[PDB]
Amino acid sequence: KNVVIYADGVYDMLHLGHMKQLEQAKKLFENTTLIVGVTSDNETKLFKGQVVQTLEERTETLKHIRWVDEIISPCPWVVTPEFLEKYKIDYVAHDDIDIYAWLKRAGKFKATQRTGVSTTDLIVRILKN
Amino acid sequence: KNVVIYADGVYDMLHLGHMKQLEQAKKLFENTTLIVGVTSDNETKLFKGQVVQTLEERTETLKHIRWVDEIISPCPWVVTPEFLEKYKIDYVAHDDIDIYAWLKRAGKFKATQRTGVSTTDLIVRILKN
Repeated sequence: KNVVIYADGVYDMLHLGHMKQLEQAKKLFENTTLIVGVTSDNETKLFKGQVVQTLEERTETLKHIRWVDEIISPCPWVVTPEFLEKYKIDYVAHDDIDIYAWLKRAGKFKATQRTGVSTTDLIVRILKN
Repeated sequence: KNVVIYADGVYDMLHLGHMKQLEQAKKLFENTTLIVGVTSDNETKLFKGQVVQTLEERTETLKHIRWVDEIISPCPWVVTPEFLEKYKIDYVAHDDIDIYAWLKRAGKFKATQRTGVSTTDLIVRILKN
């Protein structure tokens, strides 16, 4: 009954938003292995705006999160069919704002939601000085 | 063989520093229950400089840390003998920079160390703009 779930992301400056999202992935089913994939710095910088924390900083932080069973660091930018087989992943867990069409067609896409909980927020609170 | 360990702190703006410190507490012995205690906002504000995150924000964040088995929120400011009995705590795990004398006399003080990993640090990295 153990189901493998895979959640990839930049995971820069992990805040409660990410943690809630990982808890959710982890609890999609009764028995799970949550695998998390962490984008390389190169790919993030070149496809995403930037990256504050290095791969090793973002990965070490995820190590400490209760919902994380396994880390793939760095992970590929785009999940592929072959990547699913290689790692016996049953579902991909990610938010949905269509890159995930083929996953939804397969029944292997579980959506996860964001939640005002970011470091950026916290500073606003501080600089009320 | 299950040993109860207790680590209290403000735990404002949990960063890798705190997480490493909790991992350490958790792995003092082979079988542990790490209990973490989180100071009230009132007491922190009145004894410590301030507090950025409310009790509930600091506690919810600790919920997500793998090394945390149990939370006492809010915890008392000063650990007492009676508090140890009440909760069957075997050791208090805290850094040591003597408020902990009587604990060391009892053999119930396990020291834990800090590690350049704080949110404050991260912003410095960002505002290199």
